[PDB]
Amino acid sequence: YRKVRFVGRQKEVNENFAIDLIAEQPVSQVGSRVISCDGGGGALGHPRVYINLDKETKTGTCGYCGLQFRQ
Amino acid sequence: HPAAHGVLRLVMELSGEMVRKCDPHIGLLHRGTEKLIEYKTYLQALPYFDRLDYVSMMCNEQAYSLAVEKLLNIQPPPRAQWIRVLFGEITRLLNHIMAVTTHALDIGAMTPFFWMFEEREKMFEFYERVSGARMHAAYVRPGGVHQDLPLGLMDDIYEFSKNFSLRIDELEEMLTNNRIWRNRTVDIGIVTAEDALNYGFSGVMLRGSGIQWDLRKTQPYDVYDQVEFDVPIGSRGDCYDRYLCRVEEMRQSIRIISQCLNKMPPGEIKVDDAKVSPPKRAEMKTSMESLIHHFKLYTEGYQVPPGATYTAIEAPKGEFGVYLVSDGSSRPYRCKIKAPGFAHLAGLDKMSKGHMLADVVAIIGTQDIVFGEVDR
Amino acid sequence: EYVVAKLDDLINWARRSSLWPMTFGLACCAVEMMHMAAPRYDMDRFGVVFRASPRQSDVMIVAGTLTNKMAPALRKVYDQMPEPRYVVSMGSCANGGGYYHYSYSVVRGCDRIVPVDIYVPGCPPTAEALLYGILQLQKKIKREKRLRIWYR
Amino acid sequence: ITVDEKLDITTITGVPEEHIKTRKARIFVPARNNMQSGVNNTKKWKMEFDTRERWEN
Amino acid sequence: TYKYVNLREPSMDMKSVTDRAAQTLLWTELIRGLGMTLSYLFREPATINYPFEKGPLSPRFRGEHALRRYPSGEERCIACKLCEAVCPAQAITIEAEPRADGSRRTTRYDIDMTKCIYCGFCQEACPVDAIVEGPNFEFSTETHEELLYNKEKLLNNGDKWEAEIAANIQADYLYR
Amino acid sequence: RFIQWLRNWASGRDLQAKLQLRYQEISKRTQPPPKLPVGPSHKLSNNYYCTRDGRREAMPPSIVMSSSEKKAVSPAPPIKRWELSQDEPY
Amino acid sequence: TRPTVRPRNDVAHKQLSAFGEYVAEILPKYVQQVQVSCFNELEICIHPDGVIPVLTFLRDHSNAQFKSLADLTAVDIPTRQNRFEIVYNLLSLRFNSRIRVKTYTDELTPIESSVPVYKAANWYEREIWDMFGVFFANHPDLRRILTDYGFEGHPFRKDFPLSGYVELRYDDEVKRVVAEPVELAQEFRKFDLNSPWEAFPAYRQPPE
Amino acid sequence: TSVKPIFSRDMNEAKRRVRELYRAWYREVPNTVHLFQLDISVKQGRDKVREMFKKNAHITDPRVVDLLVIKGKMELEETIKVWKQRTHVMRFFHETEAPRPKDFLSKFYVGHDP
Amino acid sequence: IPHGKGGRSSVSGIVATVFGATGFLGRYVVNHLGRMGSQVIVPHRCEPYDTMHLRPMGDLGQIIFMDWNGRDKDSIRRAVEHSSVVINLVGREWETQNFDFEDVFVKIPQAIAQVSKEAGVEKFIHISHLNADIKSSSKYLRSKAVGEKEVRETFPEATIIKPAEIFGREDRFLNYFANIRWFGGVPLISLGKKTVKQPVYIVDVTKGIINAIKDPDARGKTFAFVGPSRYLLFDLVQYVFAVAHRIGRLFEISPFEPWTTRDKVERIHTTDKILPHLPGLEDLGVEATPLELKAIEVLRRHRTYRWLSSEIEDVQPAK
Amino acid sequence: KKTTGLVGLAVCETPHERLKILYTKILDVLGHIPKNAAYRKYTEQITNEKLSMVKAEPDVKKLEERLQGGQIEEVILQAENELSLARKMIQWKPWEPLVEEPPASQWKWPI
Amino acid sequence: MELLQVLKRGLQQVSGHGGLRGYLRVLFRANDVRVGTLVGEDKYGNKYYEDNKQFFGRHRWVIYTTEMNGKNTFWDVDGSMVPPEWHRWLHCMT
Ligand SMILES: NC(=O)c1ccc[n+]([C@@H]2O[C@H](COP(=O)([O-])OP(=O)(O)OC[C@H]3O[C@@H](n4cnc5c(N)ncnc54)[C@H](OP(=O)(O)O)[C@@H]3O)[C@@H](O)[C@H]2O)c1
Ligand code: SF4
Ligand code: SF4
Ligand code: SF4
Ligand SMILES: [Zn+2]
Repeated sequence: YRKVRFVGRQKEVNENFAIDLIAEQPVSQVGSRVISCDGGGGALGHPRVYINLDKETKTGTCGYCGLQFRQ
Repeated sequence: HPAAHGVLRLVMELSGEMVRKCDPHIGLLHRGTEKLIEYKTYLQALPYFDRLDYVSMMCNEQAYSLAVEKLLNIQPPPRAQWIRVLFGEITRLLNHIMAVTTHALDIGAMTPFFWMFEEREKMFEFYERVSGARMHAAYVRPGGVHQDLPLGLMDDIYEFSKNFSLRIDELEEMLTNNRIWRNRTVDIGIVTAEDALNYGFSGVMLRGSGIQWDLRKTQPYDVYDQVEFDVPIGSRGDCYDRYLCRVEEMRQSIRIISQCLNKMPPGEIKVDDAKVSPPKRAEMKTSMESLIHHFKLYTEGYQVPPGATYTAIEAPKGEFGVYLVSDGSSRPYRCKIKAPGFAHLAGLDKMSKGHMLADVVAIIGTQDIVFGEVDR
Repeated sequence: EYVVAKLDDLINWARRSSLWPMTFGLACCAVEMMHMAAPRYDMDRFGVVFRASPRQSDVMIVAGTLTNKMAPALRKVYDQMPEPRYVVSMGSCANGGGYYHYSYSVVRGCDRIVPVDIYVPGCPPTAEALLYGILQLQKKIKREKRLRIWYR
Repeated sequence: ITVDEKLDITTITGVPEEHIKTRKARIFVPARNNMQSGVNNTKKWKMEFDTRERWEN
Repeated sequence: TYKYVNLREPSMDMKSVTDRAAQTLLWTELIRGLGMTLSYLFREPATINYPFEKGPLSPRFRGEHALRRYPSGEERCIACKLCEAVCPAQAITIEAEPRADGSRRTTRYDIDMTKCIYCGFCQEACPVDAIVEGPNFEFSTETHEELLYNKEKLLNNGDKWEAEIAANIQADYLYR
Repeated sequence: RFIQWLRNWASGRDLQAKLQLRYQEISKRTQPPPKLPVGPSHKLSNNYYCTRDGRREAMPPSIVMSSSEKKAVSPAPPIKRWELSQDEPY
Repeated sequence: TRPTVRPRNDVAHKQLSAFGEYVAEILPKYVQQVQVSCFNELEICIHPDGVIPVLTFLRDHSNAQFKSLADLTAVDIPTRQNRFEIVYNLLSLRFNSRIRVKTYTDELTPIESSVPVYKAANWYEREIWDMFGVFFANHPDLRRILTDYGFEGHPFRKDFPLSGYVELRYDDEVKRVVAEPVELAQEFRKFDLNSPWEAFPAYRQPPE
Repeated sequence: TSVKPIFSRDMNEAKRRVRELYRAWYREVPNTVHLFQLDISVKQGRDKVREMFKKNAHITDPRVVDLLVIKGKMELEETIKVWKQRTHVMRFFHETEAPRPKDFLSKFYVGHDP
Repeated sequence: IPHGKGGRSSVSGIVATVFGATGFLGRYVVNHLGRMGSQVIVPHRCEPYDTMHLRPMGDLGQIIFMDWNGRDKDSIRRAVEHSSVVINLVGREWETQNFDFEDVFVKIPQAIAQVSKEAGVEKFIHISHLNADIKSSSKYLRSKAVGEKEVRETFPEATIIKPAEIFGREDRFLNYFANIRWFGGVPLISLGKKTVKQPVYIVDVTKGIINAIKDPDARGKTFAFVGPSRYLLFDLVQYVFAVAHRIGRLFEISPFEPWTTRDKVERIHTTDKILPHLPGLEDLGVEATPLELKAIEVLRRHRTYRWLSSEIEDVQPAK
Repeated sequence: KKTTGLVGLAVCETPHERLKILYTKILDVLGHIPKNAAYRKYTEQITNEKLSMVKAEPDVKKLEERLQGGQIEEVILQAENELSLARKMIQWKPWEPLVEEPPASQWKWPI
Repeated sequence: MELLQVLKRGLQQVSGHGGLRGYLRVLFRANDVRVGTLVGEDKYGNKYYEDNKQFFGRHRWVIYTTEMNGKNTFWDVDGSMVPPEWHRWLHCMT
């Protein structure tokens, strides 16, 4: 019903996905209590937030950072 | 066409060869302006003042920011005032290039149009290096200038503005002692009486005919008292001696630029107290108190106290006034604009009677009518 | 054949060798077109001479902003243009109306009046993305009138 | 002078089209978005109209 | 203060009238005036030869849109809903959803390229530094059905270059 | 050359302020990384809000309105005239 | 108080206090409220019968010339029991001072036009007729400026919703360019930005 | 009612004024049918005018009737002259717009309570 | 399914597919479908520029263009896959110098009565004419009757339409007259015996379709369109000269688009007022338009102002 | 002089006795306004301080100072039209007390 | 005597740059006929010449060659073919 708008138009769509490209990161380890992640370099990227890494042990990708972060 | 590119339909019951009755029609570009600012905030509705003229870019937003600082009880900081003059007296070398060229293209001279716009493109370069963009720059804010101008622009304004007095020495030999253009413009459209003040005119088509007065040294704006210059007057009351203000003001604007490069104090740019200016990008990214005034200054606007106001600056063809009733919350109440074209063009019907039809196209160019500003 | 389809390597080259634009300078995108006729990015003598009369023009260029009180005066002027006519709209107000898309007195788009070929976006497009606009219009002329009378 | 006193109910017509008899208005006092606790949102009687269809483009 | 222009009488003597009657009759003006000031054609013309040469610009220029992403990809957007609240023209149209991993992202992201009035108010409202007015005026499509942008155009249009954009922002983040 | 002094017999003579800046004396770039200070009461222990108060100023003070040998005072002293600006006033 | 706060002066705050003291003293037939604006400006409330004379008193005099009409405007206000608000504005060219004339009105009650006193307000009065519907009496030429030939809403008032009723289009069904009912392709979202806590204590309304 | 009128006083100068301008419009129907080169029958243009004046007959008040006069007085400037380019006149004749149902059962198939 | 007002920018459920749609009959249909708003997939043969005046009818994404030769199968099997209705009006006048003209009304309405029928369409519609009779006339008028007969085999319920003769705005039927500023006005053939036919107005035929396109229950029930009031005379040709007061072709001229010294002089005077038991227009309501109201408009020659119209006809007899 | 500054006026002709006629031309009219108005109480005061400086002292230039009109032909026109105000001032009555107070809540701005 | 005083420079400039074939091959696209001073390196065969610092605006001229990604021989140059790195260079942005 809807798919007629790209008959002979090649339907240009995204190729790589970051739906899960998190997982190829070597999730960082520290051996501490709280760590900063202004991830992506200073004065760029998301603001600095302090995460508690004490479960048994992960952080939660800061809410912003996306990258899997842990101890 | 070839009369403002595609606007201004006017009727002329011409009396044989003379006109003796002329009554134009505006409203072909109305767009619904003043209805639509009621549904925006203060910072968000700023780029509809930039589009209210065409060619004045920093001269508008100079009379919006100054009409909101009054309501806030905030002055701009000292470096923020010597930036506004270096731009507010560089758009007076753009509104006067157009009024002395497109006037002389309707008459029929070809080259000084081309001879000046080839030179003019050295000066739309300067907007792009400072704000980011080509003509309509959202740069001035109600707390001073947005951001700092790059390393440069003082070895590049200085190379430019030391070599502009030769380019204005060409139009003197094209036009002034020319005979045919003097014959096309002497003693034409002589409205000089105190009906040329009962009509409520602003500047030139005033002071070029008699009355010496302008709002730059009878009222202040800024740190603008600290410059020295003289205000050119006209002798008789016709178009050729309100032409000669526009040639002479361009020489006097070079003096106010060369006096402005020497005086800029280093310092801040934004108003400091952060309920009006946003903070730095390297400041809203470490501390906590900076997001709450970066975030909430972008969901809702400021909070400005109630009470009306009015102001006026010297736009390079007249005034530019705002009657900005603010209720007391983030979205303003009525915002009535005063611009020329109401005075400057209601007084054409007096001005045109007795002369030919080919005198009428000679009249209109000297008022420097820019449409969308008849949207007042 | 090879005889007939060769002939549209001249007529479809003659039609793209000299366009004669009418323009409707209405609002701020008038001035940023006049800098293209200014000799920096000089519009003329790269093929395309400037402004003419409505009886003689090929390819009109809408700019500015179309209100209600200009909507019949556009369509009347579009009629007088000849058969191989083309319409280019520059400006971000002849594309769906800039802002003033929500205010009462604007024809919301200027495609609702005429059929327009090449859309050029940008509050004022920089006379740099307009030569790239018309050099898209010349690349559009790859059509033929041969293999129409010679097929059917 | 010519002040011509009388009494007749002021009702105006002509300006809208057909939405006089189709739509009933509604006057209400707004009441405190409860996720916060500031009471400046009250203190003004407003009016607001009916809601109709919203399809999908 | 003052200045008086065109306020001067003629001399009106025997000498200088012949100086003026040589002007009107034998044209000491109008040839010395503009038979010489015009030609003066002998300067070099200044024409940008456009398909090959291009003109100067500046590293804060405004143009086509983009969405950056981090080192190894994260789609830098976080759908915080500010780039849509200060578009003056109401172009942006965001509809988020809690994505399955737990971090929130967009689903639909729509920028008209016709209502876009080209402020630079999206570029500066963003906390996480994602949506950037990218420096390429390459445009001029042929259908109004096309200039509406989706999410998965902008990323493609934002990863056709990031060597272009990240050379610009590193030069210019020090002011703002 | 012969095309050089022909431009000097016509329309004055400049040869230094040419129209195109395409030749030398044109600025190339700028080197340094810019650093911008933050001055006006950004610091601590004296510089402080409730002394900084850029808003919260009172309503317009009304004068006597409804519900003495006054010398007919003007709104302001009248405008004194101007000079004639000795650069070249004629 | 500090830098970045506007310095006032008591000079103009005393002179413009003292000047317009006797504009209520010498015409107490019309002037019914005068108040001084805190930014050194004057407002003077005038009953609508005194539309011509208090201008005419100002228009020529030795002590208050006010010979330039800068701005005539008009504001509409629901909940006032008299809707509109006509605001005149003048300029003392001899004296460098401003004064505003705020005359209230209603729809059906006409206003005697200020055409003969100032010939600047010829076009400032044909306009207000189109945008609100105020009928200025005995106008020498009343017409239709800044609107189309089909609007019947007087759109700058609060009862005309932002987009119109008459969204226009073309069709080839004959040749014409014809109207239609209004048909938007987007909602025009209405945000809510009015936040609580009553941040301004000075302008505070009486409690009730 | 303490407010001065516009033109009339009470119910008699008003209801002779409205009968005055009807004789203008009745005369100035068959002029515009050739002054704009529009091809309809001339009796259509007279039917629309006698339709239009009966619309407003529910008024029990002066100076409201006088307000409608000013609108009716104004249109004879544009219509008797040539200021509307053939298109602003033809909007009174809704030729393009589809017919509305105006009966209950036909609304119920199409449309959520108009 | 529908939504909201049907003025513009609505959904209205239907997804048509209108073949042809460039000529006088096919274009004026699509105008009324670019109002109520629907995916009117219009394919065109070989005309990029000649279809440009069709685009400000579909709002934004309503219409869509495809190219197709007609004889090949899948070029017409690619657009018919997503559809609700599909109407046909393809065809022309005289035989071309490349095509064969015989099966073009037989195989080609069958080439889109192919897997198009199978794929799941409904309300397939063809056209007819009030004079197409298998008796020995004509080369065009019969061999349209082949298309009435040989294509009826497939799709046993269609509502094939049989409109009358049309007068309109940009047509060829009436415009074949008054273009005869020439060395003489020769009628056919110096006789007024059977003139005239029923000139139905083109707005009614394009209003019959759009009332049938969701009728419902109009399948197989073929229809015949009533004409004006009432028959007409030879006075028509005198009436045409009464008020008149006496695409994609080529680059310079197309040397053969003629007035056809062939059957065309008698392709219109064979009248055959057919069966009045056909339902056929008023029950496909509601439309009944005369000639003498819409006759001023399309007739247009060098007077351009002064008409002074009083010319009329009685009925004529056999009314 | 031949230029009167402001174009539209003319040097024609006599100062110092064109003025003193027009002050006392109004003073006869100024006595007629029924004296409880403050209008006479100020307007009598501004003309007497004027004419006591005017009559009768050279030069033409010295009259421009101490009576702050513009140039001398325009100083005529400040007083020329105050006459035209004065005879209108009898017609309506500003000195009478106030009429038709507005309905007690109109000039209260923050709603 | 400037007819040979400055044509001597142009004689090696016009003639001896690519012989007889290499001169008119660039003449048939525009009047861009001056051989530039320096060369670029990138990328395909399109040596983006950079002039002798004796111009501004026309001192960074590029050349296109043939069929980037499905184009014609030489008679279709649209200007958007450039790699997204020379945008930092061709526009004089750094
Ligand atoms: N009901 C009536 O009264 C009546 C009267 C006369 C004729 N007709 C016939 O009913 C239909 C009305 O069409 P019309 O009035 O609009 O005139 P028309 O000129 O025939 O338009 C019909 C379209 O069919 C196209 N066409 C011709 N041959 C084609 C082919 N092999 N393949 C694809 N398209 C072809 C034509 O040119 P393109 O290929 O360039 O598109 C034309 O655009 C036609 O079939 C016509 O022959 C009916
Ligand atoms: S929105 Fe664009 S086209 Fe419209 S006036 Fe502004 S710059 Fe010009
Ligand atoms: S770029 Fe910033 S403002 Fe825009 S959606 Fe992402 S987080 Fe929100
Ligand atoms: S440039 Fe401005 S208007 Fe355009 S999308 Fe960004 S914020 Fe919105
Ligand atoms: Zn992080």
